[PDB]
Amino acid sequence: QPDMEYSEIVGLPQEEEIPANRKIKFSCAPIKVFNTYSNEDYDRRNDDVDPVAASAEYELEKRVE
Amino acid sequence: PDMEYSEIVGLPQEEEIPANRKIKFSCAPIKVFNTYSNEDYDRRNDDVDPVAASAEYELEKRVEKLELFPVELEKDEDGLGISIIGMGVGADAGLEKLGIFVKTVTEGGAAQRDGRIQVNDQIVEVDGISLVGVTQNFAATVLRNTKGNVRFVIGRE
Amino acid sequence: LNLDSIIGRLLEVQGSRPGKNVQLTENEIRGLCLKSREIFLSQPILLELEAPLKICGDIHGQYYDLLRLFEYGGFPPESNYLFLGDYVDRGKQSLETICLLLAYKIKYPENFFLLRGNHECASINRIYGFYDECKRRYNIKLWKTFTDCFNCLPIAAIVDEKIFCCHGGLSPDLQSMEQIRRIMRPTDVPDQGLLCDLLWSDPDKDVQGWGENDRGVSFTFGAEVVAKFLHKHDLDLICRAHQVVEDGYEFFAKRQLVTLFSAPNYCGEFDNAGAMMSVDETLMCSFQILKPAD
Amino acid sequence: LNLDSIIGRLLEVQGSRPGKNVQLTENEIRGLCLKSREIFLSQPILLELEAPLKICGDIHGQYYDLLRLFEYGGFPPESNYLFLGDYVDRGKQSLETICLLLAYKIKYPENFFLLRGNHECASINRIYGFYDECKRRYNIKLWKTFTDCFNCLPIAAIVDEKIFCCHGGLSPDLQSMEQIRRIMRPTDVPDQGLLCDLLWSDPDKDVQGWGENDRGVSFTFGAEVVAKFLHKHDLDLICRAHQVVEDGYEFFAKRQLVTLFSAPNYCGEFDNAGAMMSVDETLMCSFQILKPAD
Ligand SMILES: [Mn+2]
Ligand SMILES: [Mn+2]
Ligand SMILES: [Mn+2]
Ligand SMILES: [Mn+2]
Repeated sequence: QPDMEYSEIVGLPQEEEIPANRKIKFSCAPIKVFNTYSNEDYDRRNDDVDPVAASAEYELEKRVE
Repeated sequence: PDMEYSEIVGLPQEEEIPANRKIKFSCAPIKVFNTYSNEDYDRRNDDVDPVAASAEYELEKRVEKLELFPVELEKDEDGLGISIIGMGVGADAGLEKLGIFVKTVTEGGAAQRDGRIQVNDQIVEVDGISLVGVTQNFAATVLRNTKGNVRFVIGRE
Repeated sequence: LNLDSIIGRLLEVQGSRPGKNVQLTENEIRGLCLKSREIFLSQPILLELEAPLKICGDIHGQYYDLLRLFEYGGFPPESNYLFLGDYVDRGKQSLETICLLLAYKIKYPENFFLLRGNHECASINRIYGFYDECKRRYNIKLWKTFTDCFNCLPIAAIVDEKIFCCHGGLSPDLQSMEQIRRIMRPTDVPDQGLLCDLLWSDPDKDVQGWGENDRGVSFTFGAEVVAKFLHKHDLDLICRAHQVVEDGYEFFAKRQLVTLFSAPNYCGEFDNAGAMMSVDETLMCSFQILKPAD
Repeated sequence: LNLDSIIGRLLEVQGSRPGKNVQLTENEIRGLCLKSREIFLSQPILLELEAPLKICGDIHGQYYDLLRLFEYGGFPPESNYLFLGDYVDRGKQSLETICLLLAYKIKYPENFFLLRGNHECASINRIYGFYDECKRRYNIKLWKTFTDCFNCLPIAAIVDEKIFCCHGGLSPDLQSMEQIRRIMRPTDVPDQGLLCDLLWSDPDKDVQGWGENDRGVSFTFGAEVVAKFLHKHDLDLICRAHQVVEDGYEFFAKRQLVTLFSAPNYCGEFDNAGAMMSVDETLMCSFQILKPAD
């Protein structure tokens, strides 16, 4: 069910002005793009996070300690 | 679900059914359903240890008669400034299931400076780990591994 | 409370390799203990039940064997159930076992019944595995929540005024059903006396009246004790559990007493079937057997 | 601590409908926190790592997206990993996410690395979801155990003396790498100063040197700050995370800084890909993208 068949897209362009003593390099090879879950297959929303209600609770825990 | 059953000889005919008995027993064949073989479902349990459980239990009962209080100590370069001993129940208490007690409180140390922990206090919990019915080495290893602001539950009569 | 979701997750392992755990949240388990306790307290300590009914003995945390029992007996609420205690200890899945049972008690409180066994007692389940399983899988505080719940379980049931059911058996001290009704809950099980005997005693063919019990607790009783008890109380049958029997059921004193045991190949140390007794509307009793495959 | 069993159960939901929970025991999770804290403290606070390595940004409790990263990047120990923080909060499965990551950290301590994000901080993960997950699914004492652990996470990494990695970014107070090395753990993250900035600052195209940060914490830094820092420390690249970027990676100050983000369609509110950067043994950097399907 993981989709191992990535598609390839155009890679990073060749840099015109590479810094003099740079050791690292950046690949110009095609970039692999793997498919992952759509929002329909994986609902990533979370309605449960309430930072305002949590802060009030927290303030009372700090006054207790 | 598996629903196939075999049948075996049912209950025999009763020769003397008590006079005013209301219930009846069927003579029809007994249905025999299958569950897992021991190969498929290992029903054994090797972790049941009633002698170890009993010594732990006795120590837990003692702890419940204590006044329990939280202490928080900031651990520094000089540790917590306590030393501990393990004590169990009775002459033949092992090394295995002990209560953990404060032997010394180091002068100038964290425990001393905090004021709350005293010699002979029981350490009941450290960072949410129970020290009731443990080895003195389990206890020493836990306390040595503690860092920063260390949470205790302490027991005293 | 989230009951139907809890039941779904408990039943999800049907078809899995036996031994696979269902790990509910601590808050979910606490919720089961709290609601079931309320229910036990709102019902009599001596239940008065009507047929049709299916009666099961010891399970001892053999969760996948419990699942088979419901599969062949019919899952609640298609059949009414009375269990005779000893849900926990010895087996490796006491938690799944007791949670499913409590879930069904909460869902179907008038059609599903649980009696207290000698292992539904802190001094016993501390030692024989249920505390260890709580400590390893949850915490000791959850074990104490279970104790509170167990301390409120009913002690006996009478089915259609004719079948007297309890975990262990009779007491030399039991003269009136009112002695059971007057026991206040929550209660611990004492080391001796009526409540102890009900959860601990055994029939014995070689004792005449009352004898000593090789368990070091309570007593054994003979066929004549059984005959007099039934006669006195205008009853037909004692149904109890508490002893491993080879075919899952075994009669005593002719057909006057029956022992039920519902944990097949008990703790992997015995070769025995489990059984349930069905009592229909007309009070016709039959046995259905659960036999491990070879 | 049964690591392989813990990892198995966390991995068993591969091929399940995303959103399905793995409920480990409280003790297994506490053991993950204690064991991993020991390892974190035995390793430097500023890690010195050698390629090959795959570097990942924020996950924020998007567990099935984490599984996809490993499935496409290679499960440890097949690939070496460095994560840049923000494992918890916002998502619904922060617990599974952090447990799997801690498990791998314990299992492969020299091939698997985790940095501290701004959400690995009690004052933050109190309010953005993680506390609520712990309280709901476990208890509050477990949450405090996580804090003990998070307080010992390393802060930054340098790969082959050339790639500087941290969650947030640079600090106007950062002059020597010794200022990072000397930080003692466990520590909380302060409201201001070097340690705050490393976990909280952001690059900004529009700022010259150091600017105000819209977050109300820390600062923004511009391209010139990046160039100056790289020249001072003889470095080639800053690798950071902390900001959602459309393609999962995004360069800044030409290619002197890269932002990595590894949580696709971030908390269902953005359409972004996730990405990782692989560095091979020759110090060749490439990007692999995880893009949500239509
Ligand atoms: Mn039993
Ligand atoms: Mn029993
Ligand atoms: Mn983030
Ligand atoms: Mn962040």
